[PDB]
Amino acid sequence: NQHLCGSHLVEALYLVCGERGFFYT
Amino acid sequence: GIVEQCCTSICSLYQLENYCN
Amino acid sequence: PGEVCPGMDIRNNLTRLHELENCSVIEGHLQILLMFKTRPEDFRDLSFPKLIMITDYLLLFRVYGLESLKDLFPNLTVIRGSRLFFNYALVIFEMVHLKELGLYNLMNITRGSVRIEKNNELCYLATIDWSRILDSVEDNHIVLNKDDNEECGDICPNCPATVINGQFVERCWTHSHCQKVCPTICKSHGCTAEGLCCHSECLGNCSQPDDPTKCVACRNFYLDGRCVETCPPPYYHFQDWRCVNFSFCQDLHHKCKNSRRQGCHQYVIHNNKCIPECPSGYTMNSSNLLCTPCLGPCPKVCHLLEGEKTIDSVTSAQELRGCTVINGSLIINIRGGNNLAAELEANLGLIEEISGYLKIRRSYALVSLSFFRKLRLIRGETLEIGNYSFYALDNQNLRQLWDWSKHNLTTTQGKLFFHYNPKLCLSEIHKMEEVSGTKGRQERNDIALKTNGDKASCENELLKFSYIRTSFDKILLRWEPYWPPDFRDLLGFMLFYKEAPYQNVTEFDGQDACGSNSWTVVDIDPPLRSNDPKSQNHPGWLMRGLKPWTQYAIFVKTLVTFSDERRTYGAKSDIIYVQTDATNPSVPLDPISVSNSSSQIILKWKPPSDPNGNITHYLVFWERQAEDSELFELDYCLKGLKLCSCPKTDSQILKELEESSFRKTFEDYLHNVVFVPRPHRPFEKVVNKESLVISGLRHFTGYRIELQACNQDTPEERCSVAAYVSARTMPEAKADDIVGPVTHEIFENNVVHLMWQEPKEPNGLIVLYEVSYRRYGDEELHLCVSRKHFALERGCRLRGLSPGNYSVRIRATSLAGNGSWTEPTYFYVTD
Amino acid sequence: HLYPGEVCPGMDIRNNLTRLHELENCSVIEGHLQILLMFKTRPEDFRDLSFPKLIMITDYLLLFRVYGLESLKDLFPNLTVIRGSRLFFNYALVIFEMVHLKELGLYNLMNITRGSVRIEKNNELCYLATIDWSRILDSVEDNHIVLNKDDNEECGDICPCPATVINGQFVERCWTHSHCQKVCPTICKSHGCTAEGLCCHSECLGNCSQPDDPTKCVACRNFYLDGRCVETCPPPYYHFQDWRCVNFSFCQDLHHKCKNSRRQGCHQYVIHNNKCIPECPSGYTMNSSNLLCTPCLGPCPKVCHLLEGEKTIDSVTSAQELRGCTVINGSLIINIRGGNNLAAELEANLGLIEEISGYLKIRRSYALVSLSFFRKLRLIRGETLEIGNYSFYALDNQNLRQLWDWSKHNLTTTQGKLFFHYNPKLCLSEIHKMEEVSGTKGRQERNDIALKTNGDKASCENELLKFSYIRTSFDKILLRWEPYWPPDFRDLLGFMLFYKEAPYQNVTEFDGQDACGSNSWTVVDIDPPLRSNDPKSQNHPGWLMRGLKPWTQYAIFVKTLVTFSDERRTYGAKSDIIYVQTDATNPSVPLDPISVSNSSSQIILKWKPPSDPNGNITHYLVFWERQAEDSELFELDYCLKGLKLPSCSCPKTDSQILKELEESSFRKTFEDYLHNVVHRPFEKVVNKESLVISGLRHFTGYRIELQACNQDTPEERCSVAAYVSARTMPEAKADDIVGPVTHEIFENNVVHLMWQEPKEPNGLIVLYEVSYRRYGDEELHLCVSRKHFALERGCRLRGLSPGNYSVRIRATSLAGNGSWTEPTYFYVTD
DNA sequence: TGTATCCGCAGTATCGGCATTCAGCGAC
Repeated sequence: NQHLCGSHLVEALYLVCGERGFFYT
Repeated sequence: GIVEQCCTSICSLYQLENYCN
Repeated sequence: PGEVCPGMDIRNNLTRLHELENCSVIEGHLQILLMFKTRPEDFRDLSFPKLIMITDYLLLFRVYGLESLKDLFPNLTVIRGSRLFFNYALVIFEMVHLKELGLYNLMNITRGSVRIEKNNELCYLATIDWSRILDSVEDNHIVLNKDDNEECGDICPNCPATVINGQFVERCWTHSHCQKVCPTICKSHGCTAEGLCCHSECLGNCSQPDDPTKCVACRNFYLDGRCVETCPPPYYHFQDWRCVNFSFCQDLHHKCKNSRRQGCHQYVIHNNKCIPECPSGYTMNSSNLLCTPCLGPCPKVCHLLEGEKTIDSVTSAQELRGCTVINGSLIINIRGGNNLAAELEANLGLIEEISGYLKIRRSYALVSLSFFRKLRLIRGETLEIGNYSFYALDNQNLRQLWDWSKHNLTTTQGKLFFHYNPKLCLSEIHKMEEVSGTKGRQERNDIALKTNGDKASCENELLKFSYIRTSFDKILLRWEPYWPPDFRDLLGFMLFYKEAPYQNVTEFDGQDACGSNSWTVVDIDPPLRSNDPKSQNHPGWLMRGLKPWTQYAIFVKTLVTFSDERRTYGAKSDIIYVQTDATNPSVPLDPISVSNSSSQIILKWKPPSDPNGNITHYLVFWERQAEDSELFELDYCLKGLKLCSCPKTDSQILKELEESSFRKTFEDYLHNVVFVPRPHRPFEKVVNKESLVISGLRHFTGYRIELQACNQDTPEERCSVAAYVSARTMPEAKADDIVGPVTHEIFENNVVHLMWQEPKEPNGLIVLYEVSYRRYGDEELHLCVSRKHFALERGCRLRGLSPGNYSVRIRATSLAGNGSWTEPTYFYVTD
Repeated sequence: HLYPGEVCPGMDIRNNLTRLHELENCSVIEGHLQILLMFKTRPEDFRDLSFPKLIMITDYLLLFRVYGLESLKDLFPNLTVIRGSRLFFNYALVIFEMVHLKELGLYNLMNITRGSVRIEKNNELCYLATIDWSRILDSVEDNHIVLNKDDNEECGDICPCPATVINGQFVERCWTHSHCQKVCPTICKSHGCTAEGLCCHSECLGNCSQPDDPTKCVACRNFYLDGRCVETCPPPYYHFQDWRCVNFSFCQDLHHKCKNSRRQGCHQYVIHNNKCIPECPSGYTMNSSNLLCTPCLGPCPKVCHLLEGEKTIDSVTSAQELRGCTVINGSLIINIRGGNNLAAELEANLGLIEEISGYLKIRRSYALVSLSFFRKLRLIRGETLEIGNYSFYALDNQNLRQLWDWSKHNLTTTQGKLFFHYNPKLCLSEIHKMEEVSGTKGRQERNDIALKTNGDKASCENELLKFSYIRTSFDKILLRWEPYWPPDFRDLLGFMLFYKEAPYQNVTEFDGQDACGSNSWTVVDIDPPLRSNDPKSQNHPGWLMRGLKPWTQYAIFVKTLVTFSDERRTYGAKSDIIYVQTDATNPSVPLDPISVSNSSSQIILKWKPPSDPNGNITHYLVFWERQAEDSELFELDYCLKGLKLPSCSCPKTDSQILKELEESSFRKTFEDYLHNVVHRPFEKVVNKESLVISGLRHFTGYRIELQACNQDTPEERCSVAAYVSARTMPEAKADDIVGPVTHEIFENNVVHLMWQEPKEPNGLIVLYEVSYRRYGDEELHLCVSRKHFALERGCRLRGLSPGNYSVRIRATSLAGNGSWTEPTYFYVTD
């Protein structure tokens, strides 16, 4: 379906950049 | 934000590689 | 022999009881009840010796001071029972000061059963053989009398005795009149005093036998003073007990016509029957009172005033009883009522062709329009202004317009109008406009789009079940997983089921009221999303508390929260029908067993409470219970004879689906904030019956009978726990006489040996001997010879005997009765 | 001693564990501490990282999805106060999606000053129900502790804090497995408390070192100044961040430090009223050198220039960014989803704005009761509008009831059209009063304000009806009220009449919600009467209620039903509720009467009060009567055949209704026929349930009947009777005979015997049993009954052997047997 | 000096009727 919502997106956008890590100001 | 452009519309891998480093 | 009075109802005074002074056969029900201020001395000079026959029933409830009923109705013979009081043809209830029944002449309660309950002094109830009176003895309810303890002295006058359930006791109504029993060669016709049989056409009794013109209660029909099998032309049967000519049935008509039609039955003539009202598919003529066939359900026809008939409440709907077409229109507007789904359907659930406009404005208590059971055409020759032909605004509870799987409805002219209906959704209107023919022959409807179909959902998808595995008591069932595009919107599944033995049940049926339900609802939590369409995840439920072999109707619907656009998702599956399996039944209830000969038992029982399937047959075993051997050791001439709740209200549902969106908004705020982008015994098998005539038996030997009810036979049959009952056979009379002359032996010291031989086939046991020596001209002294004395001595040693000739009578008392005395045993010495 | 470290700015730690290296030298943290999103960690790393010397966290603490943290004890073993000056969606402590967390561990936390706590979606959390948050927070009802592993009792919950009774149970309170939640006595409420039971100085919190000293505690309360902490810090110093006091060199350093406008972080800190505030409010302006702000030259507001063209308000952390603003330069959309009640922290934050410039869309708010938090709103200009030229837009508010108080308020909308849909508790008078008061009067299109969907669950009328004649009977009740007509008499659809039963007069007024479940008003409808074209006529309508049970209190009221339209009239009228009770009838039958015999004189009897008393039962009434024995037991020979010896909804099939139909049919045959119809030793038994009767004849039978009875001395009216047959227990020495029996000798060897019949038996002597005995044989006996005893005058013996025979004589009654006599010898010699 | 709103019950209850009862204007 790829309407990723809820905990689905926080588990599924770790997997796209699991080596670098998240970004903030 | 991210839930507004990824739970009311579809998202590409380029659009959600924008959120980390 | 007398007049034919009608049915009365006497209460609170005895003066109305004088109106039975002259009548003989009552063409009605007799009912004496509720007399408080009555003295018991006001019943000695009160007697009705002419009452012969009652045709409806007899009820006798709480008459203070009535001692016995044998001085009040001394000549009842036939209670017909063409009409009954709760399937009870004789009710005697809460009657105090009543000692015995004493109706010593009634011979045949034709159709029904007796109920005698809650009396405080009613003796003489265990000495009445109801199976010689009640032709259906199985279902009389006789409890809580004086005889709840074995206490009352029901002594008896020489009067014949028969077995009922083993207890071989005597039969009598009172202590002065016993039950008139007849041999079974005169089954219901009634025999005279000598025992020779009567004519084969009258019932109960007859004054002189073999003549049908002198009988006192006729069973088939009574014509011109005589019994008649079936009445000749041109007579008509009337109330199925007598026969009248044309002028009586006819005359009766104007009788009612002239009486406000208030308490009379307009009698019509049909198939030589004076019928109260002739049934459907038939019309009454007005010339000669016959009832003529009409093709199909024939029109009323039903005109009305000024074209408009505002149906305010159900009483306004009482003018349309059985109309077929309407030469006008209809405007229904109902707000409240009780049992409204039944009353409106019974009133106007037969209307077919409306020749105007239908209009359902402001009906608040209408949940569905399904009570128009036979509506087929709305012609529309008079339209509502604006050219409308189905006008519908402001129906607060309308949900279901019709059942569009099994219906058809043509509006030949006019348009539609559907405004301000909250619960009625767009799918029913869009289905009606293409099943009636108004989107064709194109005619512009005026249907608002935003104010139809709120607080509900009808743009749904559909679920599909996948695994229905049934058992004898439980059913587990699983369906496809469902996920809305934002997967936290789904709150849970709701599963409705209801027992339905037919296949016409739909969703919104049975409530017809405020928020009620006839279904049974359970809730299912949503499953776990394993982020994969191919997983073992799809939910299901296990219904437990069911009944075997029935048809259940089952469907399931989701419970999603409202999106912030007024867009409700969800899916309700189709109504499915499932059937549980079979199970071995319960025991056959209350078996009874009366005998009628020396080697026969008949049985009567009931079919079981829960059959749990089509019962194919029964099974019955009988075994012998020989003799109670501990009865062998009693001297009988000393004293006598030894023998979970879950309601879901509006406030709870709204609180639940508000909290289940508050949590979603908090984690949506969290995901917005934290993510920043970058720039053995024999047997018998009886089928489809409730009786059995056993044969080939020993006389007066108690049998034990086991009963089985067995539903499936061919694939390795199974059935129930056996029901146990006992039975006895009526003994033969001849088999107790002493065979041969009784031998005397004279010893010198004035003790004599009187020996005899026991009869070669007794009935049960021979318990005592009565020997009687007497000098002719002198008194008699009785001697009881015990079983033990005869067993030790092989005779009797009679002490205290002066010399001389003596007449000696010998008898042997068994468990049945007396046999006969022997010859006078003369041992003589010449003086 | 108080704070031995360094005041620390707000931090944010993610994606590693090295960034915690700057948390070893911070005792207070101005700002917030978020530790979140560490996916690849192991529990071996957290055991040797400990921050033992932080005390005060001023804003909040968010731990969202940190893997490898099992206990929170060794991380923060010393934080006492979470102040909560800038919250996070009303919550000052958010523990979210901690997967590896076992215990809460925060054993030294005392005071959460402002805010609540939300602990949600943990899979392995326990020791959660033994914390007593009511001694930690100051407001408990806004918490959210839901969806943990403590939904089911499976995680221990054993611990060795005097087991408070703040709920209806007796539960111990404990943070961890080896620590308990520190509770001390309440002679000082929350003023700091030392462990051994002595209260320390009042201006401190939590732990203390020595009592009655405000110089050596650990967490002050009001402010803090250089070792001590006083209530009002002296004016060589100024207030700062509402917890410190600093001199003006520091505020000047901050101002001249971040006046270099290269970043968007700080504020231009000014001094005002001894407060180093970020910006002093409207009506003030800052001189450059002095750093204070003086009153403004005339009136000047603080324009709150809104980002992105609109602002949505969800909670406290979004309503705190409009703090002190006066005019808003953009639209404001109020949306408070879910919630319990939030009208207390909105009024102190956004209850000072005066001119919004866009619209005020109020949608989906569930916990809103009134808009009274908009305290000083006056002008809605509407330069930017909504889709369709709207300025006030209320849509789907489940609990809105009152917009303002129009007796003491003013509001002007310049342009645009107002909109009102789905407000199902809001009366129609409020929006029409708003159209009257405000500037918009005729700028509507039909239909914009939905006249049908508002106020349908709130009965809202202004006129009232009065009842003129209330007649009362025992079954039916009569009503007749005063006529009512709207100014257009063709606009009336009829009355509605609600009635219910309630024995207690504390019935609340009707709330609009038509009750339907179990406790509900029954509603009937009345058609409107016929127009009589005259003032004084038959215009009084009426009604007659028929199915009512006698002697109970009924609460009734009436209401009208009219059709709304464009004219602001025909609201309707509604009477106040009244209470009428019906009359009393004859009562029911006394239920379940049992008679129990114990001795030869006592008989006890009990029953139950009837099912339908129909009034307060005054007294019962018991009559009894001596039945005599059967005369047919007097003239029979009784050693023939026969001897006497007296003494969830569970929905099933409703096809069983016919037996109860029989019983209720005879009960209604009582009632429908008793609408028309109204020496013996007795006693007026009053206020009892059992009865003893002593001192009567033995073994005889009595018929007894009992009635219940209501009010007595004027016109005695009791029910129908109930009948019981009773029999007492027998006596021992009644049928036994004493005295010498006498034998008489006849010449024809028929021997006569004389005895006495017993003078009183237990009921009736029925047989005499004489037996004679010799030595060697058994006893041979003989029947004799009353007729043979009378006609033989004793008993005669026929034809026995000569010698000496012993005689033994019994008597048996219908109750049983008696004993023998002395064996007397009768002898003949030959 | 009488006359005069039923709404859904009454029950062996079919088609059109009447219970329930405090009241003073309108002709007769």
